[PDB]
Amino acid sequence: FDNLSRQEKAERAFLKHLMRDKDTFLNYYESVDKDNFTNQHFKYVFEVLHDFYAENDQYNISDAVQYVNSNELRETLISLEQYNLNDEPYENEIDDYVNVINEKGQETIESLNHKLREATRIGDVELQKYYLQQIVAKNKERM
Repeated sequence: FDNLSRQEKAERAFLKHLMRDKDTFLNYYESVDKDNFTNQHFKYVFEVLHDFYAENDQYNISDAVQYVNSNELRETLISLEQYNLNDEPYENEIDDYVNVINEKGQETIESLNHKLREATRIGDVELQKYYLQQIVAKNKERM
């Protein structure tokens, strides 16, 4: 079964995050399932990025471009880089990323409320989202 899931779309999209912030590489690497979730995509990303991590660590387009014969999910990655975080709010990154991967639980439509409110709970427009949290109230009222 080729089960390239939406969670991998989150992998792919998370990598659009500015590659300066290699801490984010290591953070996403260890926060995720190294055991089962390790994708060939993830293997290649981890491996190359770790190689630079070992000496001088900034990963570029150029690297994936050297890969333009090979690992063409690298083209997909380049395609993500071509896609702009300009037209996207940065909440498309961490919020959606967490939401997509963590929705893969027992989280139903309303349980999505819990996590949305919880992710934003870091110091978001939560006055607005307090109202959203009324919707979240329905979620926690599911029981």
